[PDB]
Amino acid sequence: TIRQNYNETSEAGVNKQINLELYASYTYLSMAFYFDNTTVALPGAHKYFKKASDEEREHAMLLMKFQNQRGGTIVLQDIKKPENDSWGSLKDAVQAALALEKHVNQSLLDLHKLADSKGDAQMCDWIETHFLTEQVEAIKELGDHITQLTRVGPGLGEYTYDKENLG
Amino acid sequence: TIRQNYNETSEAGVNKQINLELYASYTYLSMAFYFDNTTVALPGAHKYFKKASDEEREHAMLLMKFQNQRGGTIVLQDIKKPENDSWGSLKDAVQAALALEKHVNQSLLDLHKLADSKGDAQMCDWIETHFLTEQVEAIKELGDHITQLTRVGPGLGEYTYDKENLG
Amino acid sequence: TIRQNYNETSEAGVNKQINLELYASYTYLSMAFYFDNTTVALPGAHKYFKKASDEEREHAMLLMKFQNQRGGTIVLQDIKKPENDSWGSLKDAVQAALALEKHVNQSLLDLHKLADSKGDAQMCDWIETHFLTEQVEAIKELGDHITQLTRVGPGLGEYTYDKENLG
Amino acid sequence: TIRQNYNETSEAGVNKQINLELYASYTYLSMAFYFDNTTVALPGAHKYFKKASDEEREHAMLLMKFQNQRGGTIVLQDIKKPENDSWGSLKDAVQAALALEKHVNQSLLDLHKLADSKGDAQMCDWIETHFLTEQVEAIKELGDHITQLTRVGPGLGEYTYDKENLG
Amino acid sequence: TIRQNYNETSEAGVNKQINLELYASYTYLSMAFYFDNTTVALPGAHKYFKKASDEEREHAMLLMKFQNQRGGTIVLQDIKKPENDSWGSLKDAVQAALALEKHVNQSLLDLHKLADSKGDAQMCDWIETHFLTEQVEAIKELGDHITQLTRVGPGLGEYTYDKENLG
Amino acid sequence: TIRQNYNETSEAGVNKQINLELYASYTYLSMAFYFDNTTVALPGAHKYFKKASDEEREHAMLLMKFQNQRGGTIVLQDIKKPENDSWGSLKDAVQAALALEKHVNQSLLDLHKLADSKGDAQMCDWIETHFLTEQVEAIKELGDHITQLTRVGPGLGEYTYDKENLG
Amino acid sequence: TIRQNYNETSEAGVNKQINLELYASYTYLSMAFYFDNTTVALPGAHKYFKKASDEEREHAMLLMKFQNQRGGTIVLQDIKKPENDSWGSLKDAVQAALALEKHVNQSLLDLHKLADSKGDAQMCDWIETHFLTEQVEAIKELGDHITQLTRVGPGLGEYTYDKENLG
Repeated sequence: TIRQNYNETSEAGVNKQINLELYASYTYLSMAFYFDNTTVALPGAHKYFKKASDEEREHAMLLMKFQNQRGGTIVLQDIKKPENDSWGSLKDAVQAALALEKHVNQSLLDLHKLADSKGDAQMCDWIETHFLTEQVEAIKELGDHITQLTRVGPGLGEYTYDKENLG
Repeated sequence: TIRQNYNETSEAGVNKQINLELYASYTYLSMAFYFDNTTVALPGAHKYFKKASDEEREHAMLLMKFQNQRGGTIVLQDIKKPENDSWGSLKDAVQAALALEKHVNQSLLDLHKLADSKGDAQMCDWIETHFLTEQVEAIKELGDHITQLTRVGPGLGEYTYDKENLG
Repeated sequence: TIRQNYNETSEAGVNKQINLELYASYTYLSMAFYFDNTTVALPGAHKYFKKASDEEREHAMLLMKFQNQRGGTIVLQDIKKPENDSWGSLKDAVQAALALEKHVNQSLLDLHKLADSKGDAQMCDWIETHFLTEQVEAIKELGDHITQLTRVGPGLGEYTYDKENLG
Repeated sequence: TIRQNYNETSEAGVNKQINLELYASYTYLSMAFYFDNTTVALPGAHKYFKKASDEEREHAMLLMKFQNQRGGTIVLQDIKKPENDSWGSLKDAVQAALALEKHVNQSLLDLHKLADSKGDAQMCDWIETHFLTEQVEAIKELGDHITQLTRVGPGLGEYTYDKENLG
Repeated sequence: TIRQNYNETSEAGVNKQINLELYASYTYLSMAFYFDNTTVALPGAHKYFKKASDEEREHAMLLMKFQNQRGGTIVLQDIKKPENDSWGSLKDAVQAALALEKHVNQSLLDLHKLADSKGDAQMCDWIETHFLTEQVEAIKELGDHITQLTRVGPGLGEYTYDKENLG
Repeated sequence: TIRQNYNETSEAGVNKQINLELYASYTYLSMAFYFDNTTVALPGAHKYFKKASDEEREHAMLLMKFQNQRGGTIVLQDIKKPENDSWGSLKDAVQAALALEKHVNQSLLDLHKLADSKGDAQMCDWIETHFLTEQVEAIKELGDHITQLTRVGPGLGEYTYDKENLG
Repeated sequence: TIRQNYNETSEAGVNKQINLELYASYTYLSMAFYFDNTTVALPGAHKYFKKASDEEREHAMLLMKFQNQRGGTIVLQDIKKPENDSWGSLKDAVQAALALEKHVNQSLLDLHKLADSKGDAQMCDWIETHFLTEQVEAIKELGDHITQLTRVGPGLGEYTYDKENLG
């Protein structure tokens, strides 16, 4: 028996977070191959969102590893398909990415609060170490991308930011 | 318009195969982190099924690429959770993997037969090139693993085959 | 006598394909040096279409090699001059290239169907191996170029895509 | 006067933890040389617990350094002899190691909770940075070893795990 | 049970092809050591047909591997001795080699047609990948050797071609 | 909008800490060039406090970065001149440095307590990660320097400690 | 307007020479793959005439470049198929090559005389620099090959000269 100071509600919250990271991974996968579609043809955004999809899947696997380390049980659920089939302009897709990452961030802060209320000091620091600052940096980066995509405008500007920044 | 000799039924079959490969990826992820649970503790199988998950996700992404190359439209669906939460012995899990890969193979052979019925010579060769022989080799490897896992037996044999072969 | 399972209609079709690959080579040669003309002055497109002309000539020579390998007789015909003397905007030229490659692709699929109907298993696989997937990738690339050339627009955008992508 | 925001109960708790880490070091030293005894003769376990003894002495020294950093005073007490003179089977010893590390983990969580109740933000973070996650990983590793030692069984299994994993 | 979409007539055909490849290996071994005989003394042909014998044994082993991969059973038969004890001139032996490889090519095309009639897409592709184009190239090479051996003529020509081309 | 879980009082406290770190930077610059004055002439202390000034300016810039990352607004104020024009003995200056760093530490602990009262888990961890332990180590080092400067005494000792330790 | 001292008759003569060089390229391609036919089987001549084809295509492209550099307009015409389908002996083919190169040389000398009659000093030097001496050296080499092919004779000599000189 390795389980120690690990509440069953914290365990359920970790299972929930696993599914949300997988959901995010699959949303970015959808975004990546939308930009690979020949009617869209933005190869930098294809690469950028494919990497984001890999990173979110890494996040899901960090949480599954944590679930095992603390002596919980991983319980998987369906991965819901992304909210959209097509994602509009490059700026639209980055705006939807920012919305998703803020939603993931709120869920991580709720998970942290839950852990804190059960006195789970190791879990709180683990979430801070691997997630909370990473999420703040990702949100800042996407916000910067949105301001730049606004500045450069549609057409030539979108092509340029795709190739010179996202690629 | 890049689409040429690409049937709408073939396109839908590719979208079905994308979902099936993702389901396989998620089943192997489940298996991998089952073997990371402290009550199972088989690190070779954890590494082996984690790589199998990565490979099936690559398979899904090859099909997404092909969908775009031929001028179809990727349509994603929910990724259903794996059939089990826990996977029993190492032999049980390899047996479950064999059954899944044979299911995926029958799906690929049906997709090949469909593409052939619509005269899609490039699609047929593409499935042969990337999938049909890879699948036969995967099934042969899994069957060999099952025979070796039967030979070495439970207990010390399972530990040994996990570490010396799968890891 | 090396000839075996090689139908005389398949042989005629290979001679036809040789001439069409040479025709394509000469159309891309025309395109390349149109963009070298001082009133056009797009050096990236000059390079890009000169390479395409070399590649189509390589294709013609692969087919002549195949004709000899199977024991047929190469019969050459006039290479018709390209359809146009000048090719308009960079987007116009890439659109004409896409139209030509789809026409070449349809001819390759007809050649494959002909071979299949005569039971020429080696010829079918040879066409799949060297041509059918290459043609799908070339058609996808040109379609992507057209979407990007539309996105970036005339003037500065055309200059930029010429230098940063086609060059 | 460097002392700042450092409670004297926190300071007394750090002194208690120093003694517990030294007690753990000395328990693992006992175990290590039990496995070096000719009637036991498990060289992998000897090396593994010798390293564990070194690491626990490092932990004690980290806490002594921290006591000095915060302007407290180190106060040493007798290091109690280990609970047993001989440690049974390899599995028996890893089970006693797991019990000990859970006791040390509970002590660390109590020390953290004490620091938190006195508003010692830096001491809380220091315990998280150096101990809490290290302790969770050590406990998971020991649990995994117990599961594998059960799987391989006595005799040849014990010999094999000792040589191939612990050593 | 790894067997899937593998017809027992296909399996019996693979066993037949194994024996034919072994028969070809043994014919080329005969030829190779005929040219090593002191009354013949053509060292280039000795090396060339020894290599051909090795390659045909490799072909047999590829087919045995395939039989196992698809879940069939290898069934071996006597390897018949070669049709002749001595092989005449160098040109004579290359002519007999050409006749043999055309017979093997017809066997491979029949095996492919059989697999195709049972819907064995993977077996058809496997034969194309490993045999059909290799066989066309081997036949072209042998035909070219016969033409050059005719051109150089008997005596000094035979000596020269043996040393400079076959060797 | 990137701002999430970032309280306006926390934001104002970060602007206060930016100014305080800049004040510390400027105090250390004053000290550094006091020790460069020909009537003082302690080159080790000049180098030591110049680096301390660089480090506190880096601290201010880390907080400016954090303000932007969380979606706050940097608001700068006057940097007040240091408390003294001349700093007495080397021991006097290290004593003045210790008092300043303890003041900065109390400011950081108050900022941490404020962020904690508003549930800002990421800010709390960020202050722990970048400041709280760095501050404890800085205070410990300064206290040690003061004890050594007392031990070595004025005159030759001050010269020696300046050159051999601070420089 | 870059055009200067470039006569319209000279421009038309350059367009005529572009077509003639392309006709030569295609004649050499025909010859090259005649020698690759299994009933001819001379690999040195295949390589030699394939390179000659590449070189004449380079010649055409040099003239296209020159047309653009001087501010003319490239106008392409049909490339007539070669005069023969089969080229007889190796000596016959080199003899046909010599006659073609002398025809091309007379065309170049006529183009030079025309440029000279219009006072086009740069064009005259350009034809001298790139063509007139290259042509004399090509004709000398072909004449030497014909004398050597006469010396070595049919049969073994033709094989030897093909391999040792042309290849």
